[PDB]
Amino acid sequence: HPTFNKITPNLAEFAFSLYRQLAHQSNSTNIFFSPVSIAAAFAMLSLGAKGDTHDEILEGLNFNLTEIPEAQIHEGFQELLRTLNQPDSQLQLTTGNGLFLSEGLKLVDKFLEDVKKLYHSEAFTVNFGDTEEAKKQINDYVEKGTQGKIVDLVKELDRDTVFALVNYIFFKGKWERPFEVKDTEEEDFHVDQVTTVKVPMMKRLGMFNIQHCKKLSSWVLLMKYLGNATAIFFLPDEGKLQHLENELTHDIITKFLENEDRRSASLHLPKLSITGTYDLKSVLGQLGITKVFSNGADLSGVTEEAPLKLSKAVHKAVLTIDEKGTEAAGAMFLEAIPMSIPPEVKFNKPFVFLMIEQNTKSPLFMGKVVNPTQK
Repeated sequence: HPTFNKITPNLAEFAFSLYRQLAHQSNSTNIFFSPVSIAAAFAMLSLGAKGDTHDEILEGLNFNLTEIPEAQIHEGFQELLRTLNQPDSQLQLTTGNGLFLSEGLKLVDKFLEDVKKLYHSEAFTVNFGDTEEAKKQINDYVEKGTQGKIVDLVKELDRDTVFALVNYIFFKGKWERPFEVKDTEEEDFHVDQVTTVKVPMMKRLGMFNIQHCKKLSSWVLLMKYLGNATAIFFLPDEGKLQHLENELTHDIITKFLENEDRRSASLHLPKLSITGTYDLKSVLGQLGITKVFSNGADLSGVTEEAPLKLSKAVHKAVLTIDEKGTEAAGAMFLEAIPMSIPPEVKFNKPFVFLMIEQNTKSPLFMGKVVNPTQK
């Protein structure tokens, strides 16, 4: 049952979609979005809205309902809900289709025995007359759930809001063959020639799967996590955005993410903890999930009474990786860390990255560190 197959390509190709719809509306905001809280909570709603509805939901979510059957796509995720959700080992995490309804409805207990069975989607009741104990329940649940990483996100609320959303997350990562928190010294990573920095870097000399392809033309780094996830790094040439950002494919990565070779040049690295909150109502329109949060439709194909609409969806993907580990260095690699081959990996210039999945090929977080004043 390679269930993930039907969704793994037709979703990774979705990553580049919303990446350049930020790297389209900006040259200022730091990117840390989860091609998961989006492509999921807006396809996991191929249950709680039917007809011409999820012909915007999982119609937009790359999958082509003529190429691949809907009802034969709902486990592709419960193997991204049980392959990448089953009580972890190292990776852990805490994303969650929190969900947020109004006290006043009736919904479908069976639609609920669809989204909850498979996507687990946690459902409950909450009056929106008084718009604070919905907060004393939402960003409370991105605190009650996120183990405290999206401890805000919600600042305002309306006195109606029924079919709202939640996808909190308490990531996890480290290195099996680690880093030295003691090579770590804050050094010059530089953004613009206006934002020339003095970033809190790190250091080491592994035998890194680092290439410098003509394809995308940059620094293609690879790192090994602690629980079957294979981080990726990248690092632009000299005026780079596009070519990569633009001519980047699934395949571009398939064959970087594939191999397992050697090297030995000097790794530089500014610190990771760049959080990044993104609301779906704001970009999913120009994208295409129009009438889904519209003034009215068949969102009452999850209830029937009081003509439901979509309140909103959000994702403050929190980063939880940087240098921790165990196999250490000890001594041999305590010099063998600033042991460049001739070059370096001076992460002194604004790059991108991503997180693939050894139990799939899932992009947990795509990005492009702009400048750590925003992290």
